[PDB]
Amino acid sequence: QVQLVQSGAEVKKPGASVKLSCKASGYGFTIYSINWVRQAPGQGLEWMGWINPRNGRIGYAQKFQDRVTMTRDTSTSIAYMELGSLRYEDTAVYFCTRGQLELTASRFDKWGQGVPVTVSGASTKGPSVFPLAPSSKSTSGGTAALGCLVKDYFPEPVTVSWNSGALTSGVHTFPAVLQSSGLYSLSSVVTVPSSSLGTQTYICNVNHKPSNTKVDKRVEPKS
Amino acid sequence: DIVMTQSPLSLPVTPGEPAAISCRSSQSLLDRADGNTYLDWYLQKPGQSPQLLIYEVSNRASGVPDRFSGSGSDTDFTLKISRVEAEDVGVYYCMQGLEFPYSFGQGTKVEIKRTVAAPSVFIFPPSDEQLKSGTASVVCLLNNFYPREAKVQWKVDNALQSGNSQESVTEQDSKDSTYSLSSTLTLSKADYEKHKVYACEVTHQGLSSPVTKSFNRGE
Amino acid sequence: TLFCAPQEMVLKNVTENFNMWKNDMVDQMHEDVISLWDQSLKPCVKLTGGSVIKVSFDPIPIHYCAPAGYAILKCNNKTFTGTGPCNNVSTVQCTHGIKPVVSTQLLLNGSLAEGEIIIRSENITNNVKTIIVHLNESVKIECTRPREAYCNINESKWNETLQRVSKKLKEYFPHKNITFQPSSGGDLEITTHSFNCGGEFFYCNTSSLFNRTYMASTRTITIHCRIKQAGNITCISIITGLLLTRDGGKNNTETFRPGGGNMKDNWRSELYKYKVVEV
Ligand SMILES: *[C@@H]1O[C@H](CO)[C@@H](O)[C@H](O)[C@H]1NC(C)=O
Ligand SMILES: *[C@@H]1O[C@H](CO)[C@@H](O)[C@H](O)[C@H]1NC(C)=O
Ligand SMILES: *[C@@H]1O[C@H](CO)[C@@H](O)[C@H](O)[C@H]1NC(C)=O
Ligand SMILES: *[C@@H]1O[C@H](CO)[C@@H](O)[C@H](O)[C@H]1NC(C)=O
Ligand SMILES: *[C@@H]1O[C@H](CO)[C@@H](O)[C@H](O)[C@H]1NC(C)=O
Ligand SMILES: *[C@@H]1O[C@H](CO)[C@@H](O)[C@H](O)[C@H]1NC(C)=O
Ligand SMILES: *[C@@H]1O[C@H](CO)[C@@H](O)[C@H](O)[C@H]1NC(C)=O
Ligand SMILES: *[C@@H]1O[C@H](CO)[C@@H](O)[C@H](O)[C@H]1NC(C)=O
Ligand SMILES: *[C@@H]1O[C@H](CO)[C@@H](O)[C@H](O)[C@H]1NC(C)=O
Repeated sequence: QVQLVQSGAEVKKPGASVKLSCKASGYGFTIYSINWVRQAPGQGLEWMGWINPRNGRIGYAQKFQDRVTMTRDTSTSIAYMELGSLRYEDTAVYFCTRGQLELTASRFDKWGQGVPVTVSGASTKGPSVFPLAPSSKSTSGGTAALGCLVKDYFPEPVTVSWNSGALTSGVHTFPAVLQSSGLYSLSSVVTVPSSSLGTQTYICNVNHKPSNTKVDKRVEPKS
Repeated sequence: DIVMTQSPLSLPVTPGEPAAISCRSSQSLLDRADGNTYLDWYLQKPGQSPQLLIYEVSNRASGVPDRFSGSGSDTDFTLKISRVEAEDVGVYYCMQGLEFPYSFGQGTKVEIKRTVAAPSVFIFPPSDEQLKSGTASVVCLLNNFYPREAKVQWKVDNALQSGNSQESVTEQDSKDSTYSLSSTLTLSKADYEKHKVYACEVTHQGLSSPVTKSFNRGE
Repeated sequence: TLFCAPQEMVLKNVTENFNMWKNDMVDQMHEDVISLWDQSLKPCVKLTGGSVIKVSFDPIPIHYCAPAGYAILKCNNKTFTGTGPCNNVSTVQCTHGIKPVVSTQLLLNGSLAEGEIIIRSENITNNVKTIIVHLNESVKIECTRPREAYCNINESKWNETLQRVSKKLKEYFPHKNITFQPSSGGDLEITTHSFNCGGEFFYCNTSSLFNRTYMASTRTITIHCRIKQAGNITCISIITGLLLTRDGGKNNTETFRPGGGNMKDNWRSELYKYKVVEV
């Protein structure tokens, strides 16, 4: 019943601002607070501030004090948070959460699904999918490895699957890494028996929605 | 800022056995104007947003199973699990809700304890299509291993490299409870052709001696 | 329930605990003033069906009395902070008269502190909780009309009041500079000093009043108000206290801003010395 829906994902350039939404439903919006908490990739949690949706009172974290604005629209039960003068160190997933009022704004009992906010000067580039060829030997029997190298794309995410979803076990799409050039790159790999080489055709399916790139690379050995 | 210190940062647990996590704050979390102690325990499961486990030291949130329990007073707090189920794997953060900014602990990665499993190492050379682009990337896969601690050293003509490779690990597998690592050494095509031997040397608890998987450029 | 509408007896060698933020009486007064606010509806009589039909909102000192089976305990320590054990306590049949004044930022027509200026709070570490300040010396504020209106304050008495309040706040944060800034945001009800005066709601701008930074005679301040419901209208209220809210503690400073909006803070300022128990 109690839901906190959030606005997909945004990409903003340095110096810019973001305004994230947080649609509350299933309870009395004005009798509970709304807090915003962010999370850099692979990092912990950081509270940004709170709002009293009844009267609009706010309290921000000292590090975000003169660059954040929290407001609400009680006519729709939507809660906003505007972060200005974005720095690359603001690239993080931003969650909104239900809290208390009067005694504390804590006890985050309900949470939104988050909103990734990338902050970068990079342009929307599609990936270049190169193959990771299975070794011509690879024990010459038993399990062997093969995969794809989804390289130089911006922003996140990239979705990789194998044989249109038919090959599920033994697959491992690794998390992406932000290179020096400001472009992401990830690998996807699967371990299949050596017996199946040639007998079974393997194809990785890379889908980068931001640039409308769809790539299906056939991975195979050589000699 | 009220610094929150969690102990331990890592916690592998054999399922069914109990677990405990401590949290210690630099200031008292008792609101003397109120009588309440504002400390919460949050759980962040893999690929999901956080969620409330305990509020105000010992109160369970709605839906939270009786396995989870909180206790403590003033500056020392402990979240305890009686039977550590498969679903309980995640990062546990304690959090003070008394003074601004509201501060969290660093997190505690709770994972399944498993027998030592050595990694199967694979080395992939750069494809010829990528070598047209003028950039060579050599990948090294360490497949299905436990524990997570593993060092991959890249060598070029036996010379040990440093500062030109990037790593990424998968989350613990739901079935075998093992991890997988991908290390990518990135070179310019001009540097790639100035050397022949390319190896990655993996060091792990399950490996009696560090393993090396190498190839010669073409040869 | 506690009935709303003169005898008192001290309890020799008795110690009972009071909690400023957990007071059944403050919850009661909040509901009772909410009920009286909701009476902006047309009264009703009955002949065949429900036939639909004194704007004297001017406050009058009301009292809260103990119904059969219940008693009201009162803390006689005049420096009582609100939370903790009270040594000097008595059984009273009814609380003192309380004008149900609904103002934000400034507390008008309330009771003054006995002695020095008092921060009515055991501890002010919790930033979410409002800080109720009680003044020992009152400050007059004359608000007038001929929409829009204005208020006047003595200036030398105001900037003196904030100086004595800043010194007393610095007791809680020793070795810290005390600053005052205007309300950081929200609805007009809280961002300005709002209050009801003879069928009129005032929204007076307090940016010039709260903009002091304190390091470690006939002049007046005039503040502009917006009006929403005679040509001339006047109020001569008496500022007896302040409602402040503290920002996130910075380096070597502590910033306070005028707070309000939570109507329970207004009743906490008067009912902090009472508690309902069973006989
Ligand atoms: C207020 O409460 C805090 C809780 O962290 C405590 O450390 C502090 O000593 C208390 N203040 C006073 C003045 O006793
Ligand atoms: C009255 O209350 C305050 C609480 O801070 C303090 O002065 C003291 O504890 C009390 N004084 C007496 C005379 O009991
Ligand atoms: C305590 O209350 C009694 C009530 O009779 C009063 O006379 C006395 O002055 C109060 N204060 C002290 C310090 O005893
Ligand atoms: C009123 O309060 C101020 C500030 O606490 C104090 O300096 C002054 O002595 C008090 N006045 C009286 C008459 O006691
Ligand atoms: C204003 O306050 C001062 C003390 O700060 C007082 O002496 C003076 O009489 C007041 N002004 C008027 C007009 O009475
Ligand atoms: C007196 O009050 C005014 C009101 O704005 C303020 O500017 C001033 O700094 C205060 N103090 C003195 C010493 O004038
Ligand atoms: C209060 O007045 C100041 C100028 O004195 C102005 O900048 C501000 O917008 C006003 N605020 C409101 C709520 O009217
Ligand atoms: C406070 O006063 C200073 C000048 O003394 C000014 O810079 C500032 O803008 C004023 N108003 C607010 C809202 O801080
Ligand atoms: C405060 O008291 C005066 C009389 O002393 C009264 O006329 C005025 O309306 C009261 N203030 C409010 C806001 O009701």
